[PDB]
Amino acid sequence: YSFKDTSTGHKNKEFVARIKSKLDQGGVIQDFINALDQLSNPELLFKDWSNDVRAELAKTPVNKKNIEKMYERMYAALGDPKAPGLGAFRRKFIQTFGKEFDKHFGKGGSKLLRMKLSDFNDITNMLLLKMNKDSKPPGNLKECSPW
Repeated sequence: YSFKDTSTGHKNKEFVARIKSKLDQGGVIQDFINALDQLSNPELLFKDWSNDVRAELAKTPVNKKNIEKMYERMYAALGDPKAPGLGAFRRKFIQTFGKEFDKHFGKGGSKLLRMKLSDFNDITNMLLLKMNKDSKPPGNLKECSPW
């Protein structure tokens, strides 16, 4: 939702606030929505937000807000220590993309500056290849998916 502080936006967002309070007692349906989000998306997760970033990078540098909103996806997915879901191959991928991410793609998060040129598809491709090869199917006995 994206509507303003108007006399209707006030009462409508107040109605949203009361229904939002009415449901998921203890945040357990949100725990399912999270657990199956964060685990279940294979290596191919990278390919998706990467070409989304590719499309969004053709925009003017004022798109830095959307750039950050796209970085935070993968960040909450991978970079955050003890990330929600605690995936098995998720752990493997974040372990394989720690300092490697810091070197190239995020600079600790400070890559947000360089939105002028869109060549980064090269880094995307070189990552995506080597993760496609020697990739692992999610473990046939699912016990490596703790939630």
